[PDB]
Amino acid sequence: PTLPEQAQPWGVPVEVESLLVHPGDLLQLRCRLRDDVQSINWLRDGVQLVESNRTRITGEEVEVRDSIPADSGLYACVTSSPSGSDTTYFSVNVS
Repeated sequence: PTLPEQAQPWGVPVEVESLLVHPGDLLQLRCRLRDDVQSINWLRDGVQLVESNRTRITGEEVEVRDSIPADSGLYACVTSSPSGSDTTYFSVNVS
């Protein structure tokens, strides 16, 4: 009842997806999901984040189809439930 790697095999201690995107393109960070976590927070840079304009942040994956200064930092994804937390580290950097 849990999908720990429902994206790619990139579960590493404080990393996940280190990718560079050019100025005006699509960049994405896909987390995991299970009958445990219900809220997926994408900590942009180094703190919780979930915007909209340019970035369509879904409780499972965050897709930014523009990669502006906005994707200059670490997008660590924290999937959580009232009593559990799992994290993946997507380094997303704008070129």
